[PDB]
Amino acid sequence: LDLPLDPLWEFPRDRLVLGKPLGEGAFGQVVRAEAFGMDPARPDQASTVAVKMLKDNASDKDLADLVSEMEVMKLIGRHKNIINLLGVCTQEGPLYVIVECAAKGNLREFLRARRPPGPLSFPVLVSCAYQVARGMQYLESRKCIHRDLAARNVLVTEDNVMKIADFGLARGVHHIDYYKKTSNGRLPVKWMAPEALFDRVYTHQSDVWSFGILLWEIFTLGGSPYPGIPVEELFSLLREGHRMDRPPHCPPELYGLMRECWHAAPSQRPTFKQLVEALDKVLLAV
Ligand SMILES: Cc1ccc(C(=O)Nc2ccc(CN3CCN(C)CC3)c(C(F)(F)F)c2)cc1C#Cc1cnc2cccnn12
Repeated sequence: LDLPLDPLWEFPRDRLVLGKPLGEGAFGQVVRAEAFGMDPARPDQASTVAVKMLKDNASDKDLADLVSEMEVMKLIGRHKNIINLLGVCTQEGPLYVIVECAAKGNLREFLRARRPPGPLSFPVLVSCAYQVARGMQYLESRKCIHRDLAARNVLVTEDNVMKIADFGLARGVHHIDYYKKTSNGRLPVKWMAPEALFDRVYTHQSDVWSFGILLWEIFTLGGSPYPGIPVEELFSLLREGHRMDRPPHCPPELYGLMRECWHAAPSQRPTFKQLVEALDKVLLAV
């Protein structure tokens, strides 16, 4: 190891107390940790953080993936609705990528655990939707494309604030593998815009399509999209302009939003800037 030292981002690893694993990724692993003095004004002050390090039985490509990921994260910048990079540990030990801890975990499982027999009110549901749209609007302003916007990649803090993250996906040979079923049985192709799935074209508008799927997940309280459609059957359905039906207890105002995001033509889909405005109008009204 001979990784460069960026004092701006560098944090002493001895100021980290590692704890509870939060999840195994495809090249890294996220663990919960206590950090001391993340704020140099309060150097003995504890704070809860999440640390990404290399997975067990890791190769040289995995290290390059975690390094490239670290380099991208340094440029993302700070915004209330995107995961915030706090520091890194690159010197005299294993490579650590530190971000803020979102105490309530990923949005999919946050929603799934809070299904009524209720903890989730409709205006809190709109807020989750609005917050994710706000984060995405920031990403697009920084010319950043997500490629895999889903509820499972959005995190929930103790205060129910949404933070866009990116944990997946497995690599194929030369490109990302969207077809591989995740550990949690998720099929990533179900969030893919037609131009991303059929033409390998990724824009902010393809992320808009993905947002429409994420919206469906919020308003089904963590439902899996196209509830019983194998991925082979899904392709014809999409080509032929068929879209998911309005869910059991989803207001038309929000289902209409999903439909705008799923317009076959990327140019006829709204922008994240227009989605923030329409979700703010719904949130204010409710
Ligand atoms: C430790 C850690 C490290 C990294 C990341 C991470 O998400 N990195 C990230 C990488 C890239 C991108 C953007 N790209 C997308 C692809 N794209 C093609 C290029 C740009 C983004 C994004 F947020 F901007 F989207 C984030 C999250 C965590 C976490 C955590 C955490 C906190 N609480 C909990 C609780 C349970 C589980 N985890 N956890």
